[PDB]
Amino acid sequence: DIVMTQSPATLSVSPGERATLSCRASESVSSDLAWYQQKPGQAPRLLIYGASTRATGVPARFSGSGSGAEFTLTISSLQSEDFAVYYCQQYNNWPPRYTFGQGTRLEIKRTVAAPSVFIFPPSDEQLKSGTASVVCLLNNFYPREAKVQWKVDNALQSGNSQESVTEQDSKDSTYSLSSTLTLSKADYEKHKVYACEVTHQGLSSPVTKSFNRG
Amino acid sequence: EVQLVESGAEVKKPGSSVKVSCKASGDTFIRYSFTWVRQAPGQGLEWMGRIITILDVAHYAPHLQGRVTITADKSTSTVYLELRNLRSDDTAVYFCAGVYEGEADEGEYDNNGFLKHWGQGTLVTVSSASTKGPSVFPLAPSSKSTSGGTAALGCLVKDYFPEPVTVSWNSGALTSGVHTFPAVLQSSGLYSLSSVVTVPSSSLGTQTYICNVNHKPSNTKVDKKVEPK
Repeated sequence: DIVMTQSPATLSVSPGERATLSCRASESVSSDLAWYQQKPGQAPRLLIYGASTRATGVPARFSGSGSGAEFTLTISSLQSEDFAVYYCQQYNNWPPRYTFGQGTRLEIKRTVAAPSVFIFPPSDEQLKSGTASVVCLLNNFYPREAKVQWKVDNALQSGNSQESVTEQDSKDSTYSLSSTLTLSKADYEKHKVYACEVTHQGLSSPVTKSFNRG
Repeated sequence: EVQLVESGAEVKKPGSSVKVSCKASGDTFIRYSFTWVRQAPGQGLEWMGRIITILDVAHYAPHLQGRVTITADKSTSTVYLELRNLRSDDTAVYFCAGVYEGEADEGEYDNNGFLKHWGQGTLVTVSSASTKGPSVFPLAPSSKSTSGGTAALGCLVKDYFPEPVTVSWNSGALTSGVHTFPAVLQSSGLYSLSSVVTVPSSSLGTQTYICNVNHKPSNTKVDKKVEPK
């Protein structure tokens, strides 16, 4: 019944700088609180446990602080490898009913980079299939916040389409959206112009890139 | 200092039951209490339960009581996690995790909640869909959109199942300057991702672009020539 809330849903900060994470707990969990670190596609990593004690073999930059219902995994000079989602685990009640925090992404904050929209039409081969897929890539950009709109014949219709951002990269450290309007065969043929409006923060103004069937 | 190994990823259908194994090696088995931690795609860790191995007792997560079980075979040194009545939401990567407890074989027991040793993770896809290789569709390089420097093109692995899928360009060479997006679950029950690579236009017509998509599950390896069409 214990709720563990990690307030900073997302924390953008730069390497070398100090990053701070705060795990909020329902009732008191005393000191039975651990912190984990998860790289995309990896098993978590036990960082801290018992609230303020680092796990064997862990960088001293990770500071475990707190007790009661207020814990803090503060990090001194954050590191390139220190990018990951952080999790707090509560394990104080008994019977065992341990709960995890909802997370916190420790993303690298960099320069507001604008997205270069590439609209890809549905390959005829794919259209011969029975459907059509218009891919509207959004290469290398930062604040993952990038509202995209699919306008069919200048129609703000918003439905049959599905986005997919990528993780933070290595070198560039940017994101790449990917909105995909998947229409039919008889309705793809029923419409003329297919536009994709990207409204990014680092975009001086809305940038519509489209195409007409052909 | 143990090393945990898990059973293979399994594709189970709704209302079924799945059993994931977890081999514990590198130390004294009974001195560890093992915990299963599941994580749905995009989602975060959810405590499934923990077995106080030596005692052969296991407590579970409220929202799972009844449909989950944790057992351990001290003989073979394995831990198991069984979920019955599988729903779609149960689809997740089930992690095996353990922690040392102390000379438990001697009465000493710390009974730790945290998890020091984690498994490689086992993915379980609970869906009504059926195993089916993908279909790659080339994304015509923006020739009438981008020029002057480089142009971006790619592939569109559509309608595949269960998961996952690997992607490489030019037999595995042009893996640089590529942004392979995480797959996405379509209403049909199938997934579909996309791979792209922003490369110089002046190289369109000599370096026949081909994304190499593989899907071991269906055992269907696909190659598609992305001609600057």
